[PDB]
Amino acid sequence: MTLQGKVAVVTGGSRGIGRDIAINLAKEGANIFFNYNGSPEAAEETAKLVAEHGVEVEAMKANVAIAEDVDAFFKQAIERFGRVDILVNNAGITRDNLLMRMKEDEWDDVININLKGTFLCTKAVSRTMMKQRAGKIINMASVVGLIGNAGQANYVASKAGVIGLTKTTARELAPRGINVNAVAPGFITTDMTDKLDEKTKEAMLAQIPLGAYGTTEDIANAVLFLASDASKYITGQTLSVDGGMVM
Amino acid sequence: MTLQGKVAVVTGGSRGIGRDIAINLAKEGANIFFNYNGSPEAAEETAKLVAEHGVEVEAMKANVAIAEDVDAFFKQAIERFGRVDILVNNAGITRDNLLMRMKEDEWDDVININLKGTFLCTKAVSRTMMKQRAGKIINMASVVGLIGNAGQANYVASKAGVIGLTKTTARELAPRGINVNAVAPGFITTDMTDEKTKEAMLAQIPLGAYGTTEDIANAVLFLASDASKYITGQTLSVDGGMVM
Amino acid sequence: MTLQGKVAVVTGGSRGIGRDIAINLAKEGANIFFNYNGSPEAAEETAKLVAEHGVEVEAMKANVAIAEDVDAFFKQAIERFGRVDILVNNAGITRDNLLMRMKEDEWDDVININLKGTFLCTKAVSRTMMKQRAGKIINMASVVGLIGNAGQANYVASKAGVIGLTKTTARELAPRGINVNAVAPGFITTDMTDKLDEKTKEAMLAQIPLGAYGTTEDIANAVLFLASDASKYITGQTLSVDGGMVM
Amino acid sequence: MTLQGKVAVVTGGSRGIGRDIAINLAKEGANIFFNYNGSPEAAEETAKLVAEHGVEVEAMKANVAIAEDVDAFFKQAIERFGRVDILVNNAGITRDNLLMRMKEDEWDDVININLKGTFLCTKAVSRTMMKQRAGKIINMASVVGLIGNAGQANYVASKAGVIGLTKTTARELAPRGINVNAVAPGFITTDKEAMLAQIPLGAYGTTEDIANAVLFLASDASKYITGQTLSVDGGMVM
Ligand SMILES: NC(=O)c1ccc[n+]([C@@H]2O[C@H](COP(=O)([O-])OP(=O)(O)OC[C@H]3O[C@@H](n4cnc5c(N)ncnc54)[C@H](OP(=O)(O)O)[C@@H]3O)[C@@H](O)[C@H]2O)c1
Ligand SMILES: NC(=O)c1ccc[n+]([C@@H]2O[C@H](COP(=O)([O-])OP(=O)(O)OC[C@H]3O[C@@H](n4cnc5c(N)ncnc54)[C@H](OP(=O)(O)O)[C@@H]3O)[C@@H](O)[C@H]2O)c1
Ligand SMILES: NC(=O)c1ccc[n+]([C@@H]2O[C@H](COP(=O)([O-])OP(=O)(O)OC[C@H]3O[C@@H](n4cnc5c(N)ncnc54)[C@H](OP(=O)(O)O)[C@@H]3O)[C@@H](O)[C@H]2O)c1
Repeated sequence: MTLQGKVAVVTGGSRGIGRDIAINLAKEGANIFFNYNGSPEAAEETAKLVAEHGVEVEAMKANVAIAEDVDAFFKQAIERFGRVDILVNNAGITRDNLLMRMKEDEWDDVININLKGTFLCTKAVSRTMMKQRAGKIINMASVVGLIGNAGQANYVASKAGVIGLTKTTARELAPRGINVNAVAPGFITTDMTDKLDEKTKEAMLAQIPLGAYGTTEDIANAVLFLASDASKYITGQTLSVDGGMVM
Repeated sequence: MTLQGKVAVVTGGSRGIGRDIAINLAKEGANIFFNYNGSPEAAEETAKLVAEHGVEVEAMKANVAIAEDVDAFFKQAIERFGRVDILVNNAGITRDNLLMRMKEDEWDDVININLKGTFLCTKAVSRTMMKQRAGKIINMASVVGLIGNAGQANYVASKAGVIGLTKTTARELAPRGINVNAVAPGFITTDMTDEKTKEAMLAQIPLGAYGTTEDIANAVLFLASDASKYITGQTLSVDGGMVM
Repeated sequence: MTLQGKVAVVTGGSRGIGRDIAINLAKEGANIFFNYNGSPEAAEETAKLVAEHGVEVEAMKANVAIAEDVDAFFKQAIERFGRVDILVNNAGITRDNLLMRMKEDEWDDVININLKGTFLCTKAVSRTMMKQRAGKIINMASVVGLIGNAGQANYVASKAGVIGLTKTTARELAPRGINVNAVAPGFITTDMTDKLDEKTKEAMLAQIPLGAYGTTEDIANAVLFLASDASKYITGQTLSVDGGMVM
Repeated sequence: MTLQGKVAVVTGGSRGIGRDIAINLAKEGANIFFNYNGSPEAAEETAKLVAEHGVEVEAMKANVAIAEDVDAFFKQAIERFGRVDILVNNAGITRDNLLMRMKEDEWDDVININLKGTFLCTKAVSRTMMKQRAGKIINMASVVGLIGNAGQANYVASKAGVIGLTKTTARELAPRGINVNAVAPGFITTDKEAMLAQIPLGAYGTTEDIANAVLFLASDASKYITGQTLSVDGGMVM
C-alpha cells in the first residue's frame, strides 16, 4: 500500500486510461479527486469503483482548457483534502486530419485541451506542492509525440509540447523536492483502438515488437511507479510504455 | 549559386536571425518573400540588404498567428514569384516568467505565434509544394525545446511542439519529395543578447562562445539545398555543444 | 513479495550497486546467483546479506569478459536453480584518462568487461529465456553514456554501446515475450562521498536539479520495476535515474 | 573551393561511401590521405578519381584495429602533407547473426574495427589537432545505432559506441576549437521491398548524400556544431 493516505488528483478520470489510473492509485491507498467534463454518469461509475477500495473519492466538473474551471477545481481539492501529493494530467482528445486540410478549430481544441490544460493544472497545483516540499506530477504524453504520425499534426504537436513542458516543470520544481515525469503510451486497448478496421490494426501491430496492444493497467502501473517512492530520484523523464514501438 | 532560381519564404525576416537567413539565401541566388508585423522600417532595411545580392525581394505585413493574414501572405507570395520552393518558419517571440506566475496571455501569445504560426504557414505552403513535387521546409526551434529551461514553460512547449510538428509534416510530405527539418539554435549573439547571466550561459557551451546569426543561416541553407536532399524529419542543433 | 520463486542472475553482484540490487531482489523473494573475481570476501558478505531474506543464494567465480567463464556460469545457474527469470548485467569497470593519454589496454579492458561481458551473458541466457517464453533483462548503463564525459571515452563508448545492444536484444527477444531494458544511473552516494571537498560536492550537485546525490536503493528500485510484471509492456528503453541531470 | 589547402584523412577510402567522401572533399580543394586494408586495386581507382580535381592524394595500407598500423598511418600523413585538418573515420564492417548464434570472433572483429578503430585514429590525430588549435573530426555511425536492429548486435553496439565516443571527443577537444560530429546513414545504395517500406522518402540514399553531409560537417558552414549526430536516412528515424 505504497500510497496510503496520499491525495491524488487525476484529470480525465471519468473513463478510459484515467479511470484505471484512479482505481489503481486507490488500490494503493490514495484518496482521489478527479474531474469530468462531458460524462457525468461515467464519473459516478469511476467514483464507485474507486470507493470499493475503501479510500475517499470526489468528482467535480471542470474543463481543463478553461482557467476559471481549473482554479475552482484545485481550490476545491485543497478545501476537501488540504493537500495534493500526486497530480496526473491525463485529460486529452484527438481531432485527426491531414495537415493540408486541418481546420483551425481542430488545431485549437487539441492544443487547448492537451497542452494548455496540462499547463493550467500544473500552474494551479505548483504552490501547494512547493509549500509541501513534496509532490509528484505525471503528464500523459504519447509515443507519437516522439516520432510524429501522419494525420495527427495537432495531437503530435500537443504531446511533444507536453514532454517539453514536463522538462521545464521538472527544472522549476526540483529545488522543492517535487518529481515531474511523463508517461508515453503506445497503442493501448481502448475506445480509440476499438473503432479501427482490420487493415489499420494489422499495420499498427506490425510496429510493435511485443506484437500486441498494451492494456490500461500497463499505463496505470507506470503512473504508479512514477507516483511512488520507488522513483524518487527520477525527474524530467518520459517513460515510453509501448511494447518496443519507439526505442 | 546553390539556390539559383528558387523562391524562399521567410517568416520573421525583418530583423535578427531571420534577416540573416534571408540575406544568406539571397547570396545563393534565391528570391525572397518575407513578412513583418510591427517593424516596416526594419523590413525595408532587410529588403535593401537582400537586393544587393542581385535577387528580387518583397516584404509584406502579416501576423503568422492569424489564419486570414497567413492565407493572404502566401497568396501574395505566389502572385509575386509564381511558386514557393523554400519555407523557413522563423517567426517567434518569448514572454518569460516562472510557470506559477505565467499569465494565460503570456502562454497563449507564445503558443499562437511560435507553434500555431508554424502550423498555419506549413498548411498554407503544403498544397503548392505537393503540386510541385518538390520543396524544403525548415522550422526554427531551439535547444531549450530539447532539454527544458526554467522560466520559459511557454517557449519550451512551443519549440518542443515545433519539433514534433516537424516530424509529422515530414511524414505527410515525404511521398511528394518534400524535405522538412528543424534547426535548434543555442545561444546566438544578437541585439537581444548584446550581466552575470552571460558568464553562466558561456559555462554551458563547450566551444566557449556564443554563436553567430551566420552559423544559423548556414544550417538553414544546408537544409534548404540539394546537399541535404536525403535528410528529413531531423532537428539540427547549432549550439556549440551545449546539448549532446 | 512480487518475485516469489523467481531466479535472478546479477553480474557484479558481489559489491556496490550490484550487491544492493541482489539484496533488493532477494527481499522480493528471488533466489540469487552472482559472480565474483579475485578474493571471495566481498562475495561472502553479499551472500550473507541475501540469505537473511530467506532465499537461496550462490556465488560463482567468473570473469564476464571470458566466454568460457560465462558458459560455465550460466550452466551452473541452470544446474543449481532450474531456470533464469531475471538477468541484471551490472558488471562494469572504469579506466579513466584523457584520450590523448588513454592506453590501448585501458580501452580494451573496459570495452571487454562492460560491453562484451553484457553481450556474452545476454547470449548465454537467451536460449533459456526463449524456451521459457518469459524473462527480463536489465542492463546497467550510465547517464554519461547519453551525453559523453571528458576523460571517460572508453567508459562512455561501452555504456552507449550497452544502450544500443539493449535495443537489438529487445528486438530479437520480443517475440518470445522477453523484456529488455537499461537503467542509467547519475551520481550515486558511496561511503567516500561524504569525504569529498565541499567545492567538489557543490560542482557535482550544481549539475543535479534535485540537488542531492542518489542512493543505491534508487537504482535497485528501478531494476526491480523493470524486472517485475509492473513493466511488462516496457521494452527497449533506458531509464535514467539521475535527479534530472539529463532530460 | 571551401577547403582549399586543407588536408583530409579518410579511413575506409578505397570503396563505397569512403571513396565518395574522399572525392567530394577533393572537389572542394582538399589534399587527401586515405587508407585501404584488403583492396589496393580499389584504392588505386579512388586515387585516380581524386586526382581529377587537381589536389594531391596518397593511399596507404593500414588496419585501423591495429595500433601500430594507425601510428604509422598518421605519421606518414604528417610527413607527406605537414598537418591534418580533417579526419573522417569511415572504415567499418558488418558480420551479422542472431544474438544467440553470434560467434565471439564476429563480435570482436566488428567492435575492433568499427569502434576501437575510431578510438585509435581519433587518439592519433588529437595531439596534432590540439597543437593546431583547429580541426574537424567526422565519425561514421549508422541509424541502427540509434534504434537497434535484429541480427546486428555487434554492429549496433559498435555504432552506438561511436556516437558516445563522438560526444566525449567533442567535449575533450572543444576547448581548442576542434569540431567533432557523426553522420548516421540509413540505407545507402552501394555496389529491398521491406527496407523501402521503412523509408518515408521511398528510396535508398546515395553515396553523394553521405559525402555532402560529411562536407558540411568538415567546413566553416558548421563551425558552431559539435557533438552532434546527423541522420541521413530519408526519414527512417525521426
Ligand atoms: N488510448 C491510447 O491508446 C492512447 C495512446 C497514447 C496516449 N494516450 C493518452 O492517454 C490519455 C487518456 O486517453 P484515453 O484513450 O483513455 O482517452 P478517453 O478514453 O477519451 O478519455 C479521455 C478523458 O479525458 C477527459 N477530457 C476530455 N476533454 C476534456 C476537457 N476539456 N476537460 C477535462 N477533461 C477532459 C474525458 O472526460 P469527459 O469524458 O468527462 O469529458 C475522459 O475522462 C490522453 O491524454 C491520451 O492522449 C492514449
Ligand atoms: N537568438 C537566439 O539565440 C535563438 C535561440 C533559439 C531559438 N531562436 C529562434 O530563432 C528565431 C528568430 O530569433 P531572433 O533572435 O532573430 O528573433 P528576433 O530578432 O526577435 O526576430 C523575431 C521576428 O519575428 C517577427 N514576429 C514577431 N511576432 C510576429 C507575428 N505575430 N507574426 C509574424 N512575425 C512576427 C518579428 O517581426 P516584426 O519585428 O516585424 O514584428 C521579427 O522579425 C525564433 O523562432 C527564435 O525563437 C533564437
Ligand atoms: N552502406 C550503408 O548503407 C551504410 C549504412 C550505415 C552505416 N554505414 C557506414 O558507413 C561506412 C562506409 O560503409 P560502406 O557501405 O561504404 O562500406 P564499404 O566501402 O563497402 O567497405 C568498408 C571500407 O572500410 C575499409 N575497411 C574495412 N576493414 C578495415 C580495416 N580493418 N582497416 C581499415 N579499413 C578497413 C575497406 O577497405 P578495404 O576494402 O581496402 O579493406 C573499405 O574501404 C561504414 O562505417 C559503415 O558502417 C554504411
